[PDB]
Amino acid sequence: MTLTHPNGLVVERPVGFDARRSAEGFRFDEGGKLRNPRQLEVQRQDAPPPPDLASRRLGDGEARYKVEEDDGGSAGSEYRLWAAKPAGARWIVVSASEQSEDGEPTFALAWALLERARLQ
Amino acid sequence: TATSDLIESLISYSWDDWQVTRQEARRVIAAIRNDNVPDATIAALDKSGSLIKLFQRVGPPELARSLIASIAGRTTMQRYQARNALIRSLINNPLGTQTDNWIYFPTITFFDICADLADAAGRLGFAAAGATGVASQAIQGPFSGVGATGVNPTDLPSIAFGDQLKLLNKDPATVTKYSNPLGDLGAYLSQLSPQDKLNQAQTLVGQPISTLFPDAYPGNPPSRAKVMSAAARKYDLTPQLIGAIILAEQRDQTRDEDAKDYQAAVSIKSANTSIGLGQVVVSTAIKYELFTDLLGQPVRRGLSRKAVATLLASDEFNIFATARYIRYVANLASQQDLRKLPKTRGAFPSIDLRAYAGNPRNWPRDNVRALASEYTSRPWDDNLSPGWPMFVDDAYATFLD
Ligand SMILES: [Ca+2]
Ligand SMILES: [Cl-]
Ligand SMILES: [Zn+2]
Ligand SMILES: [Zn+2]
Ligand SMILES: [Zn+2]
Ligand SMILES: [Zn+2]
Repeated sequence: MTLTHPNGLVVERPVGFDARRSAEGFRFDEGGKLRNPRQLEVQRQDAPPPPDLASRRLGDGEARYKVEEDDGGSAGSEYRLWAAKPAGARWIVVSASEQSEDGEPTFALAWALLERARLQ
Repeated sequence: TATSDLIESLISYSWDDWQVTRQEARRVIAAIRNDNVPDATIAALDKSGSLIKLFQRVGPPELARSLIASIAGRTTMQRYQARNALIRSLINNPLGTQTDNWIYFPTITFFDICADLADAAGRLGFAAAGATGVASQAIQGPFSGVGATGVNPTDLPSIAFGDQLKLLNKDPATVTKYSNPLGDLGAYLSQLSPQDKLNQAQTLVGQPISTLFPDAYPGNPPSRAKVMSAAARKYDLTPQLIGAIILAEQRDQTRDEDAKDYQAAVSIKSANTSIGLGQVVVSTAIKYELFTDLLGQPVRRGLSRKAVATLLASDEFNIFATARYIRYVANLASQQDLRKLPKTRGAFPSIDLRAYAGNPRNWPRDNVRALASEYTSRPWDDNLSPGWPMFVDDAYATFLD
């Protein structure tokens, strides 16, 4: 269940998600044909994160992130996480989207993906 | 009039007798409702100087609501005389109708809602309609929300304390329990035969609206079918389209979700939940003025946010908002450039954007599929719901028969 990009990014595919390689990492789409599926993306990135983002300790280190909210539909507002952690002199970036009517999602799967990701 | 005479004595005080009784109050309301000349009656009560007294003396809020909704409903030329007398009665006696389910409506707003609603029902063609279907008795699982049961979300008990804490604690499992009941949409449809589906449709559409303003109607509240037909005519849709959208929402709805939906919205948090039959988002109803065709501008723009969430729990307001929103999504689509929506074009090859401007009778089925996606999610951002199109399309096929 491990995935390795030629650029060195290695990550764990989330259970029940279809995977696809992108230019700098991987895109994941929830399985089946859901009303409101989660989508995740993970990438090796050279450019540092923008300044003045929120932070949280993630596992052993920290991560910078922002959650953006937009009008959605009957399933709730659209939410999108953008998060980055330092990996060497570079960064690993995860974004993730989901609708919720109950406020901001936990984005648990997204954080787990970023947490275990490395540039080996 | 015969009626003004009866009411005057019903509400009169005598020496050592300064209390209108519940029974008298009920006879007044019944007399108002049975009146063939309601404007004349109000004119007569106002001439007597009895109109203010009428509002002052029908005391318990539940009876005050019936009184006020009935008078607001049936009057035309004398509407503003009754309105002025009510306002007078409310000086240093303010509580009025603003209790229980109606706590987010000032009394004069309650009057104005009923007047506007009654006028719209008359003008748009939904003032009356006998039931053609019967509510489900389900209390849990898919299709156990107000669409199936007729049980108003504002009438549901407070979520139980233990669950309230788990929800607040962002407990994943409890959140799911009060959230959409369905995961695998196709698996759910496979549980139902064609007749089962048609039966859900008849239950949904054939029962009376669950309304917060029953006395604003001349007799019994109309069936939802009658209201959907009126909304469809207003927004150049079809009732089959409106019904399909709502049946799909209501399949993916439970009684527990209704309780969370409404209670979160009027809690300290003022959550931006999706509410009622069409699962209309509170901020969306405000932003696109979704009550425009049932409520005049002054009444609409004065509603608090919690008052809007409450109206979305009233079936007729929800049906109209849903239809007005559907027509918005369609109009918006007709303004788009298909070349700029390649994912949408990919998923729905026969989509015809210009046709969205016209009646659904003339849309390709792919238009319905695409609008379904763009009803449950943000519309026309080229991000699609994988499951909703077929789910709504199935409901549509049933209604189309
Ligand atoms: Ca729902
Ligand atoms: Cl009259
Ligand atoms: Zn590279
Ligand atoms: Zn008496
Ligand atoms: Zn909900
Ligand atoms: Zn969309």
